[PDB]
Amino acid sequence: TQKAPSVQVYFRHPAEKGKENTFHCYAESFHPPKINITLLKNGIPMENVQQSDLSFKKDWTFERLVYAKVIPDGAEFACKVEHITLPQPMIYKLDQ
Amino acid sequence: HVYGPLKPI
Amino acid sequence: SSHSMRYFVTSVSEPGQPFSYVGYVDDQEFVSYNASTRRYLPKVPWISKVEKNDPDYWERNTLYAQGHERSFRDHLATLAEYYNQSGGLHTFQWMYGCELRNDWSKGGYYQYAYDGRDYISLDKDTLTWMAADVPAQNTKRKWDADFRDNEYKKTYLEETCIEWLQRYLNYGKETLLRTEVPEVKVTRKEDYGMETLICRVGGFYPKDIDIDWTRDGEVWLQDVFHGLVSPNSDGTYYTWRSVKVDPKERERYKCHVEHDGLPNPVDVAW
Repeated sequence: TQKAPSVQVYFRHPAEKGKENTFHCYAESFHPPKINITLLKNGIPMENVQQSDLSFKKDWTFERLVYAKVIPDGAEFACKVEHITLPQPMIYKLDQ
Repeated sequence: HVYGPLKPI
Repeated sequence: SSHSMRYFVTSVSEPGQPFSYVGYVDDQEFVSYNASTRRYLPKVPWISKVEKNDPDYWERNTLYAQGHERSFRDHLATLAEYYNQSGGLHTFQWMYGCELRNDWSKGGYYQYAYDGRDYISLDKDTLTWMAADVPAQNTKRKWDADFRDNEYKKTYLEETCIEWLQRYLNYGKETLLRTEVPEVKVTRKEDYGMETLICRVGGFYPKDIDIDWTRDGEVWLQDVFHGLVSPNSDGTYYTWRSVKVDPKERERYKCHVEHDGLPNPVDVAW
């Protein structure tokens, strides 16, 4: 009945230095819906962050999208997810 | 359009 | 290849991150009731077209959505009693909507869940309620006997919901029925002694897509993993698919992608 988040991080386009992009962190398949999702650039929370409304699937598990505009350069992007099923916060690093 | 008023459970 | 209108309502009793009410046409969100706003709000430009004929659309939906929020607070309190729970954090969820298929047949559903498990749902075809357990049989009672209200729901699911869905599809056809071409990129991960070939497929719409790694042209699933199909903020989708491939054997593997945006399927190698 408690279910842990399945999480995924990605850019809208494959990165390019100086070319503006959108960084996303997406969580799904979790329960209860309380969840905290923080976009990190080099470990520091990003500013100007947006988050979608809370919806769920036909199996009742919740979904949440979190994103922010950003300009890549050769600087690290990650996502910190906290949830009742996660005893420690879990960081999802974006590669490429 | 949302559904109208609901009844007690 | 059908279309649907879908509402998703979520109520939590002890607080968090704190009511939620979202409306979709074909997984495009078009309205939401911001439990902060206490207003049912537009989420896309095309839904304002409802205002010429129905200038009261936003007030009516707001009053109803507010009504549902108050009802859900009551529901959460009653279910604590039904399940005799002194009281922790609990969840009540409601999903309902209709489906209009391409053959002009239709379907609909109307379902409630307590703490993420089914609680009760309406069977439109028998006009009775399916309780998931013996506490829900309390609810099955009152509701099985409310013949008139049960018919409002059948009418809503079979007619009212379909009529709005058909209005919405015309209102928002330019974005609801668009296609965006997948963007397929193959990368290669480790030099040091097998390689993982990654196929990134992004920027596609609608959501439905067929991605497979092939080997000498044939679909291949050994040592093949895949990501979530996840939404970009511009309403487009993203995912990936990987395969572990062999020394000296890279050229046998291609990432095969089929989608409405591709008149012909694409096959991408490293």
